[PDB]
Order: sequence, then C-alpha cells, then structure tokens
Amino acid sequence: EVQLVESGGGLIQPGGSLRLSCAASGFTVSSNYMSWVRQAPGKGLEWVSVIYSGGATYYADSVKGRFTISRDNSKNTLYLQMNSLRAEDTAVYYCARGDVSGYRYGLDYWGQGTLVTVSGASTKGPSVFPLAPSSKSTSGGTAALGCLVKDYFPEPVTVSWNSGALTSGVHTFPAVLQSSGLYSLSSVVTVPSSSLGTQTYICNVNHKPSNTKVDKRVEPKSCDR
Amino acid sequence: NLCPFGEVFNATRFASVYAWNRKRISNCVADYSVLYNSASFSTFKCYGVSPTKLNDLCFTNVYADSFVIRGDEVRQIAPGQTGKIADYNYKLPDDFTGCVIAWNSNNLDSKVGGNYNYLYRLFRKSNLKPFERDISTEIYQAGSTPCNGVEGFNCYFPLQSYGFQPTNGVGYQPYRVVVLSFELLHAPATVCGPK
Amino acid sequence: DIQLTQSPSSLSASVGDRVTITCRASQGISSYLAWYQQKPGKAPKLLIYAASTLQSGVPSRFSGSGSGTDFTLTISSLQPEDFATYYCQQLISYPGTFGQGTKLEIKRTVAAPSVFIFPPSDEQLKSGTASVVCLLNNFYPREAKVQWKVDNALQSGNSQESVTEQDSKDSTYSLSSTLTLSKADYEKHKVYACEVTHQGLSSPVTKSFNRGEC
Ligand SMILES: *[C@@H]1O[C@H](CO)[C@@H](O)[C@H](O)[C@H]1NC(C)=O
Repeated sequence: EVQLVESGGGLIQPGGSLRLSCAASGFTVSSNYMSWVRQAPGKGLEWVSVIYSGGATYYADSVKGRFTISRDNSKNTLYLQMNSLRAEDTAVYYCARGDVSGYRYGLDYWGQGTLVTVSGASTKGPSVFPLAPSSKSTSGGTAALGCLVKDYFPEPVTVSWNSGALTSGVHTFPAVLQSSGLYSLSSVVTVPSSSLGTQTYICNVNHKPSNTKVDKRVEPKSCDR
Repeated sequence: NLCPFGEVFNATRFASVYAWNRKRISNCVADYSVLYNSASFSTFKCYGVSPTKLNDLCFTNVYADSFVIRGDEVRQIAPGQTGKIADYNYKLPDDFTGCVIAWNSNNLDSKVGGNYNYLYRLFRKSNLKPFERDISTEIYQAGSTPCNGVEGFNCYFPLQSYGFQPTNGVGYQPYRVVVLSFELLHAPATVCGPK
Repeated sequence: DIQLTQSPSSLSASVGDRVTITCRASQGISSYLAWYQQKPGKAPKLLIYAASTLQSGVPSRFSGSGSGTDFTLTISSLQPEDFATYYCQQLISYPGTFGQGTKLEIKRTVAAPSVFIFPPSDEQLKSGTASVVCLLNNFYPREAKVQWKVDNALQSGNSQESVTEQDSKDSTYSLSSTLTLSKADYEKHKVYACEVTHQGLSSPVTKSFNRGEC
C-alpha cells in the first residue's frame, strides 16, 4: 500500500521561507524519480521540481533559484525548501512519484497535498457554533443540523461528524471570504428526526494553522429562554 | 592507409545509447578537416583540442563511440552534464579530450507508428562513471520487495524505447552521434593527420 | 516549448452518455501523454499513461487514444461518480505541461431543494454577532435564488452564499446562505425569513422564524 503524506504547509509572510516534507511508504524514495506539483486555488496543475535516484534535480523556470528539492534516504522522505516566497506561490503542494520528461508512466501516486498561503495577515482560530435542529424528534421525517465555523485565517479547516462515523447526508460547504478578511464555513447533515433524542451529533473541527481543535455537540434547542 | 571513419559515420544501423558502440581506430592517417568542414553534421564540438589543429596532432589510440539519442539530449554529450543520458547511458569525463559530432537522422531512424528499436536506460540507482557501458536488462527494484525477474508494481523494465515517429518535434527526433576520444599514453602514436 | 490545448473547458452530459475530451499538442510528442482525474478537495488521480494504457484499478469505461499531436480521453458510459476536472499532461520534456482542464458535470432530472432556516445560537449572540443560516439541500439544476427578508424588507449586501460540488451519488447541489448582523441590529427585528426560488418549486418556498421564538 503506497502512502505519501505532505506536511509543513501553512501561512508564511511574503519574502519568507518554508520547508515541506513528504513522508513516503510502499516504495523507496531514493530509488525513484520524485516530483513536486502545485495548484493555485481554483487553478490548474503546475510541475515544480524533480529529483532523480542518481541525484540530478530539475526545476520549473518560475521557482528556479528559490526552491530546492532534496530527500533523506533513512527517513524515506522528500523535501522542498522554498525561499523568497511571493503571493503567486500560494498553492496546494503535492509530492508525487514519477518524472515528467521522457517518462511515459506519468505521476502514479500523489500525496493529499499541503496548502501554502503567502500572506502578511495574522493567523486566527475559528469560533464554532451549533446550527440546532428545528424539527422536533416526534415530527416523523428528516431533520437538518450542523455547525457554523466562523472567522478563521488562513484556510483550511477540516470538519468531520462523530469522529468520522457519520458521513452519509453530510455537506461541508466551501469557505467564503468575509469583508473582514476572515473565512467562514458551514457543515450540515440531514438525519431522521426520530434519531434526535437517541443519537448524539458532534462536529469535529480542526484548524491546524492555529492548532485549534473543537468538538461541538449539536443539541435541539431548549424551551428555556 | 586512411582511417575507417566511413564505416563509423556511414553505418546503416547505429547502436542504442545504453549499449553504445565503441570502434578502436589505429595505425592510419586521418583527415579530420574533411569532417570538421562537412555540411552533413549539425554539431561538431571539440574539448581539450582545437578542431582546426587536429590534422597536426598524434595519438596512441582514437576511439569512435556511436549511438542514437533525441536532438534535445545531444547537449548532454559533453563534460560536466547531467540528465538521463549523461547520468544513466553515456558519460563523458570532466577532462575529456575529443570531439562530439551529431546529425539529424529522422529520415533513417523514425517510422510511421513509431520506431521502438532505439532504447535508453530510464532506471538506474546511481550515475555511470565516465565511459561506462551498462547493458543490464535486470528488473529494476523500486521498493523493498524483490522483483524475481517479474515486471510489475515497483518492478520496472529498466530500458525504454524512444518511439521515434516522423511527426515528432525536432528536439524529440533521432540524432546519430559519434564521439571521437583521443588518448596519448607512454607508447608510440599510431594515429596521425596528413603531414 | 510545447503548448497543450485541452477542450472543451467544461462539459455537461447525462448518465450513460459517451463523453470525449481532446488534448492537442503544438508539436508531435509520440505517446508521451497522461490523463488525470481530479475530484473536489482530492489530489489528481492517474487514469491513463503512455496515451492509452489504463492505470491499475481504473474502470473499463475510461480509454485513451492518439499519438503525435491529437489525443482523446473517452468515457463510454458516464457514471455519477465521474464528476471531476480531467487534465491531460505532456510527458516528453520539462516542465511536463498540464492542459487547462475540463470540468465535467452530470445532467440529471430536476430536483427541488429542501429548505431549512437556522437562527443564531445563544453562544454566538453572547459575542455580539448574529448569523442566520438558510440551507437548500439536494437540488438540481445549480441555479437557485435565496432572498433574505427581515420584517419583510428584502436584504441585500449582508449575506454570503456557498454551493457544494455536485454529489458523487445523486448529482445534486446544496447551498448555504448566511445573513450576518450585529446583535444590536438583530434585536431590532422580529421576522427572519429566506425565500427560495428554484426550477423544481412551482412557487417560492419560504422558511421563517420569529426572534425569541414567537
Ligand atoms: C559517407 O558517405 C558519403 C557518400 O559516399 C561520403 O562522401 C562521405 O565521405 C562518407 N563519410 C565518411 C566519414 O567517410
């Protein structure tokens, strides 16, 4: 089973430096062609760099002189040292197995990606509020409930329900950028109204840039005003 | 007795770069000016020697290495280069003394639907030493599990065909290459110019 | 340098339809081409390499053809889970240029949204802000209008909306709209409503609540 896991992405001010890591398992990094590819938000794909098993390295013209690809054989890990970062370097960076020149196989395995945001703004952790089910447990049908994840920077946040046990009927909406420069997002789920008094619903929100982790229980609203 | 450059430069078939051909030339007169001034060669670059001074020098042995690569790889056939060809197929030393001659061969080495006869080594754990010729066809182990001679997941066939099609862009077309190496040992010089 | 022109930029097709995506290279690149499929929030997935070889695990409805300059990716019978952005990539030289991408959406029967309104939580009201949320669940087509009304005055300039990507199973969309007010402004009004207009609704649907549960 092949696994590629990127880390080291996050907020960095213009002119700053970041080092990305890609821990691999299921193949030997030092024996393969290994690449970095990036994707700016809402844009297409761009190959950034490659390292050969023998040691040769190649770069896209847009990152030449600023980026350095390397690896650690003993850790089976790939690295991307990124210096003098600019706003146009903001992207999800992916590590992938393969090369893109005289390499018919293409890039067969990719990691999940790590988002790099090049901005002078400050990090802010979100506030998490419940979106309580309106429907009473006795009104035979479907109830909607959710969480509102408000005022965070930068992206991304992850949302799961009941620690991953609840996936059916879940909709986690893309974040919207508010006029305050902070992001806001909602995550909802539809469940049988009969299950409102019998199953507990908790949204698990993770905002790694601020080390924020919130588990918000979503209960039906009480008569107490 | 002229040097048999005609059988090197005008050979009907050329070797694949991974299995590059070496022809040892000796005890003959060589007019390198007819080669340096020829219109049939798009590349003629000399290192450690002046091309217009070849006819006046003497060497113990001359080697003529020949193979086919893409046009955009001819730049790797030089000292201090990196790439799939320089690293894994044909490596020149930093102190190279000789000449690199190349010419487009799309008319001979490409065919409709692809010419898959010409191969290059894609997978190799480390770089070749100068003038090393690796002809291994052993399955390349890209993971921790042994391959047992079976091509599959993490077990690659180390050689790849170029697949030259006549429609390829010029940099991806086949180029025939001849590398002349000049050696001078503590033995008499058997290869000389017309003096 | 090689230019890769991928077409069309977007495509809408019904389940069961045959879909073809084209990629044209400016110079002949033999079979040095790959096709990738990228789903929302996921990394690209290799479908085909060497222009026509299926990657292990890829369904038989995907196939690639072409050599030289013109390449095609075909889905012989489109499935709901095939909603994705598809990319071609040249693999003959650096920088391994990817095509612009083709956004493939699924055509499907009209489905009216289920509408829900959520008042601000008491926890948020303690902080001085009130966010009112309106959810439109599982609808088709994407085009839907949400009109916020506060004591019957139509609100504009103080709401933001978000739409999910098309669902991989039923090909519907969901939409969330948030109306944001200060706690002081929130307490000046009684009726909060969101009126939804959609192709699947014969007349607009309104969900509402009275502040303080009246
Ligand atoms: C190759 O053939 C042509 C035509 O016969 C001849 O003029 C040329 O000198 C030959 N090349 C060499 C290096 O002898």
